[PDB]
Amino acid sequence: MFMINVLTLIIPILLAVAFLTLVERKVLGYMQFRKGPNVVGPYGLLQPIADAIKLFIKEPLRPATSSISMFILAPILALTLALTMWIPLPMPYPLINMNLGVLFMLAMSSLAVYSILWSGWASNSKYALIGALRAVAQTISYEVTLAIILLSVLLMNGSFTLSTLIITQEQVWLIFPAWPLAMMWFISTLAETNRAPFDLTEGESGFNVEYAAGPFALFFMAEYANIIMMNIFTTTLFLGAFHNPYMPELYTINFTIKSLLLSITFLWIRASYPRFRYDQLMHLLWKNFLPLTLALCMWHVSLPILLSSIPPQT
Amino acid sequence: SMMRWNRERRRLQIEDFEARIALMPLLQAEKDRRVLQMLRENLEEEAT
Amino acid sequence: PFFDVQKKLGVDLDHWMTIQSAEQPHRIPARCHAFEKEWIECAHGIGSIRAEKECKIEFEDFRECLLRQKTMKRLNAIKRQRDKLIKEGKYTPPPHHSGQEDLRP
Amino acid sequence: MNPIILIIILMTVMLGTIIVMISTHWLLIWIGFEMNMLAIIPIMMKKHNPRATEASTKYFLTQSTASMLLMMAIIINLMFSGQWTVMKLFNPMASMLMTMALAMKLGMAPFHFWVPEVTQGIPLSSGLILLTWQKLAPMSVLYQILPSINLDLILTLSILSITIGGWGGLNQTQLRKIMAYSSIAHMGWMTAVLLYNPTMTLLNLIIYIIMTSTMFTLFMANSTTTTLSLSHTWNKAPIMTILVLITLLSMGGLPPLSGFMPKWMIIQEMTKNDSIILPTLMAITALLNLYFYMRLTYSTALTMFPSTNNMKMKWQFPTTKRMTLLPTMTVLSTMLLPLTPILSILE
Amino acid sequence: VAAFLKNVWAKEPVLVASFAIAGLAVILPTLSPYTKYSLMINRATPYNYPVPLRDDGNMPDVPSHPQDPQGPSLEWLKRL
Amino acid sequence: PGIVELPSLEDLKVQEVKVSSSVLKAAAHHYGAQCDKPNKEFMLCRWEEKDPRRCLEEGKLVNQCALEFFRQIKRHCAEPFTEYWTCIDYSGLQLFRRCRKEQAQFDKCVLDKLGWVRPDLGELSKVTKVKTDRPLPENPYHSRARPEPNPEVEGDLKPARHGSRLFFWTM
Amino acid sequence: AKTLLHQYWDIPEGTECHRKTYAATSIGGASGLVVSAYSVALKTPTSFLEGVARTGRYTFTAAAIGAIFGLTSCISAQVREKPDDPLNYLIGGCAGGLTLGARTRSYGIGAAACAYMGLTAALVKMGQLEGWKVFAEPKV
Amino acid sequence: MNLMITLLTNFTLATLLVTIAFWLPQLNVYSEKTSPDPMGSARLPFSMKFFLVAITFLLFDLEIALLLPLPWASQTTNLNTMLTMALLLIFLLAVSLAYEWTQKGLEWTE
Amino acid sequence: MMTYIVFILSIIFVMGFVGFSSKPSPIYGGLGLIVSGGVGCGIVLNFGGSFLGLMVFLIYLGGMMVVFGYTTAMATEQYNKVVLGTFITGLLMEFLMVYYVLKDKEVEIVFKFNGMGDWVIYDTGDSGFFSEEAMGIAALYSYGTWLVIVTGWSLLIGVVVIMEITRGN
Amino acid sequence: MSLVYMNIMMAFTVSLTGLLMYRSHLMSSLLCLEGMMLSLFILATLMILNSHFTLASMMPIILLVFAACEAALGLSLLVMVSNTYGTDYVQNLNLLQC
Repeated sequence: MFMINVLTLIIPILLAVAFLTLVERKVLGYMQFRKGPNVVGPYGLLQPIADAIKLFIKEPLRPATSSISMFILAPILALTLALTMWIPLPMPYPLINMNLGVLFMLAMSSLAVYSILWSGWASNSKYALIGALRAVAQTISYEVTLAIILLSVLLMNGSFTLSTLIITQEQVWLIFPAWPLAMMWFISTLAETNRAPFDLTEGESGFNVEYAAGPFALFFMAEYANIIMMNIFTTTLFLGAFHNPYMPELYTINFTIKSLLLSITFLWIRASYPRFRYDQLMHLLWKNFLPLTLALCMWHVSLPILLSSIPPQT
Repeated sequence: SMMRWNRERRRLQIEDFEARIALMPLLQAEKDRRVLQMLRENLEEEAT
Repeated sequence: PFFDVQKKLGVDLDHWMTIQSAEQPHRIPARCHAFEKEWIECAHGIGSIRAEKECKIEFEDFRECLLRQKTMKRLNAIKRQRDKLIKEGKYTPPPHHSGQEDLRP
Repeated sequence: MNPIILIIILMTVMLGTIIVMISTHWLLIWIGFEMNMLAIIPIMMKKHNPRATEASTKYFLTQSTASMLLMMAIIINLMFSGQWTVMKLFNPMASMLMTMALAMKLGMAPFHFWVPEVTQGIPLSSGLILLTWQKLAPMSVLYQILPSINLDLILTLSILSITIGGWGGLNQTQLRKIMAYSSIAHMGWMTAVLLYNPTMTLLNLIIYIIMTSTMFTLFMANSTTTTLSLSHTWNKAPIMTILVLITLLSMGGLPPLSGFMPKWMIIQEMTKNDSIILPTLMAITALLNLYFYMRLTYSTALTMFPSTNNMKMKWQFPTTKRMTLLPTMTVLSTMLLPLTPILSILE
Repeated sequence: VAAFLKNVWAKEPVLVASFAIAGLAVILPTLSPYTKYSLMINRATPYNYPVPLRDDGNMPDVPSHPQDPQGPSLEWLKRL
Repeated sequence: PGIVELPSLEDLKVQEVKVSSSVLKAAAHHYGAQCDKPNKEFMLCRWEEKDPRRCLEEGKLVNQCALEFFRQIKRHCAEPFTEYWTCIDYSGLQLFRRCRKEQAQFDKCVLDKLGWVRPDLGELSKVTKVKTDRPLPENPYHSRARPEPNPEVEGDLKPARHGSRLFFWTM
Repeated sequence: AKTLLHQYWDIPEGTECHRKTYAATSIGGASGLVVSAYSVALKTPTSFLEGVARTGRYTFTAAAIGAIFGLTSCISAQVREKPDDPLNYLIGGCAGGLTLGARTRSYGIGAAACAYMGLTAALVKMGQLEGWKVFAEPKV
Repeated sequence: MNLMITLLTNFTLATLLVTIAFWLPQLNVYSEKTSPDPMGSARLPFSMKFFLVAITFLLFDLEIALLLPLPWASQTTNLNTMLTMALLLIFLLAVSLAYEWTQKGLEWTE
Repeated sequence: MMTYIVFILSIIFVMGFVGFSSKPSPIYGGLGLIVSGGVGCGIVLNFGGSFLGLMVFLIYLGGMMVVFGYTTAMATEQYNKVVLGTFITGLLMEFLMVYYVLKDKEVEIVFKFNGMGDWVIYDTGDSGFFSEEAMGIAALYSYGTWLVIVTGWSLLIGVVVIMEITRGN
Repeated sequence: MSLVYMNIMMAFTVSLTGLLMYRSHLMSSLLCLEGMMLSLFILATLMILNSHFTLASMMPIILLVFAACEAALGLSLLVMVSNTYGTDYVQNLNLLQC
């Protein structure tokens, strides 16, 4: 009975990321005065199926890897931490109701970089190793800023429970008292998933270029699942919906619409700006984002004390 | 808005807590009788 | 040398964390509060030699509460004898130890 | 290194040692030990030489192993006692683990192998800071736990330290290795008397600190690192050679100098407990320390080794080094015998 | 002073905003009269059981019933 | 060592209060307001004796008096209480704020049929006094006699006789 | 390492030579094993078989030392008809020193080992007779 | 038990997908390739900047771990002491950041 | 066999230690340490330490071992009997302890160890409306003023020391 | 005592024996040291949570952080070694034998 719940959680994730590839192509194309795929299916609805069947019957590369264990294990960890990370999400009721769901998601965010590191190490090309090192550094820096922003927002919330965020946002959204934290959180989640304008491996090498068509597809599925879930996390954290305990479908429809709009905003940001340099995004974090994060952390530590606005523990 | 809702949340929390501390003595007595019954059963089994 | 700066200056830096029966948040008690309290009120101010030779009973009780050597030794003896009599066929479990008790509350 | 940063790092070292000294919780002892190690690492890297990097790496690895063993002993005592108060331990295994951890920290044999290594690869001021200041906190921790110290282990470590220090200092030509082996022998002396009377341990610690400070200050003032430059010192300044001869005489326990004061007092606390073989053996072994001190005094002041032609240029410049407390430390380390009962202020 | 402040507001607005927010956070609790309300809100939460006291014979301030007029009141938290 | 004194199974037998948690939480405030004296006496006995075996009879009184609470609910106010505890029982966290109208109707029926006043905020969490007949246990921890302390130091400080008396030193 | 000395000392002097010889051989073998372990730890052998050969050489040398010392001391205490005398242990110590000289294939080491080991064994017997303590318990 | 079941299900789906992706076109028949990147012969040179930002991340992560239990700690009774210690922790974090800024620590990876 | 779950987890824990005590390679040693850290987090999860388990996942694995493997990738350039030998030896002794303590239920090496499950020594009470370990950590600011001061000063000094000693000048 | 205490102590023992026998590298010894610290963490928190020592729950986090800080220092030293001989082999750290 519970395995039915697990399957109905994990199979729509794969369907959603395939049609997210389709939606990305269509929305990106319509924003630059052309169309997306509309030939393969009716309005291109059969495009992800054709792409999947094409990618699963292509000849594997078989690179001359130094180690085969890390080469196998990097997609394993990537897909596992992409799919495990969806379970404490309160939509409006979570699959696993946990006391420290935010800390759980932050722990898997910190743990997800080993796929990049092992993919960079397993490839025999040292240029791929350099690219993997740069991607790892970017991910851990924005992990730091994600942790501080999450700490301040939860200090407004008062507990690490993810379902309590619906209760604390019943009157007004948290984007109204925490819009600088909202903006910086959105940019940090953009830079976490190697999303434009923070991707580097596409510009002048990639860490996962040596993988076959299948493992590259699995890395793509993991990355796009991370993108969708991060948008859902931003929706739950800052733009919470009205929840009726007798009609959960109202909350489901509302936050689904909001997270769809946020994912469309991700694709919209992808097609508007040039790429950052590596040192420029390091400058953006360590010299611009971090001082404001520390200042707003002090402000949100002191603000409930001076306003008699301390939230309950339970 | 956040300060108003947080004060209301604190009031509801202390209402729930005072309900719990009103309910405490019956559960305490039930727990004492249950653990005494379990210890007595274990004592009889150890005896036999 | 142990320069007692804290007692000379009257400040408290780590005395709240030294022992287990101290003041705790929300007055949460430990599982061996009474045993350690009794041992501490015995051994206060009589020196280490008299403390280790005079109330060894209280220290043995506190160590027994802490590690539970004799309790699980007795449990091992009871379970071993029960298994031996089960194998020999002279003992059966009662219905209230099998899962049909319809318990107290 | 910036002067402000160097000052802050030195006060961090001092704060770590003080934190170990004044705390009543085992976790704060561990915290102070890590503070001391972390803050003293860059002082050994003051010159940025490969030898300094290797010395710092060896020191880091030894101190890390010692700190981990100390934490294991603390955790075992926590399990078997349920408290953290810095006092006697309540498990022989935890006492043994803590004793070997503090022996590794102090450089006791057979954990001594880093002391002649590390001291060779670091400057003279950092070596003095090591061999004097780093030995205060572990001696305090050993002072507090003597009801639980095994006598067999501590006396074995003491006799091994004394014998190995003498036989190691018998061979060297470098001054820093000689001071390292002398330090090992002196800590054997200090730990041999700990379980009988720790006031003598305090007195020997103070006397050893003053003597090592005087010798390292003399070496820094003359800018000497091997025995041949110390031989050359007779041409540049004879008073420095007289001072190092008197200080090396005092370091060997030769009466009526102050170095006879600790060890003799140690004998006075070990014949009271009817232990006669051990102090006689330790004095017989300390004769080797006296031997290589005598070799240094033969090379430096009692004869005149040949000098070079360029040394004449050094006759035209007065020294400008801040010889801080050198006359006071030279007087205090050599003529302190007639004030022997002053050790009663340490009781 | 005013020229320097306008200069750093011209070159580095991010640092100016961060320092202003930090200074406000560090000086505002000492001036707002609502910190004591936070203190007695945190004090009034009943995490533990209010264990009763044995009546020796002379305790006029302690109540005999939960609904008695004695003991602390909570009208300020009800109104605020 | 000793043998643990344990009460027989006949001493542990009482008529249970067989209701769910939401039933108790629905009427928790009125139960605290009306059944206060045996509950407070039992809790004082538990905190003073530090032994369940010495408090059993007091516990029985609780299991009597609480039952005499619920019967008065069943005789007069069965249906509004049924609706209120069902509304409490639906929600996952058993929140009080989701059942305000049923609580209002139940409280109105109780007040106009039994004269029970719901306690305000912080009223139940007060510390009260209890007049009881059982004596104070003089040794609840069963502590034995403490060891006698060492004799203290007394008298004026005379100078040391013949100085330090360390080898040849006269002072 | 305390039970080996206990099982050596509980045999009365000049009663059973075989048990005393076996106990002294065990004590010597333990000492040689410790010495060989420290030698192969501090100075690494060039091969595994070289390390085993050095360990066996040290162990056999020290075991022969102990066996010869115990055998000679017990035989001399038997034939001289006095058990409480350090001269028997002096003779056993010189026999052990001659065994050391035979093991190291030299004469000067044998003579010096005779002299110093006889003195040390006589001191050990004197301390056993008079109750001298090297690891004295702190009583003052 | 639910979390372990979910973890095992995610892990077994991941390895089933990896095995399918790595072995399904292996059964096809094709032609092999020879054993042969801009830096194939050159060794990798060390860069101090990447290691420096790694250790900076580690130290800031440790201070983040120290700063984390503030939501639980805000419900205390010594509110003045809690506020002082929280502000001191964030101030020491900012002081470390500013000292790394001033000594050219964030150079060429700013 | 479910009631021994923590004990079962503990086996994997010590097994993971033989993964890196043999020292095959820094990447494989890091993988073994990652497995051991996850297993230890599960072990402390089964004792009620949820915040400490997520501290292990967030700070040890995702914070420090990431830097360890990141520095590993800058050394041990990519391309034994002893590694497999000590792995087999350690596994054999570990299963010897497992078999002995599952056979006679009471063993000793240095301390006396019991062969029953971990569930026996648990507490029968309830903590109420709070987690005791959560408020124990939350008392870091209310009670641990001195600990906070020395830890913050240590971290600041560590930052200074790290950027000082790698300058090379 | 319990079974998990034996298992954690054995883990600490095998990590200690792994530290004390260097094979080729220094990173492996650093990893062994962090394994020892992790076993200390697990043992301490098991003992603390078993006995319901409330305040002492603040302790192992410190036991992490300080030791973790030490690990960073160790890494820097390794890098300095890697800047001299080009590799982290322990058989290059013998310049102080004479």
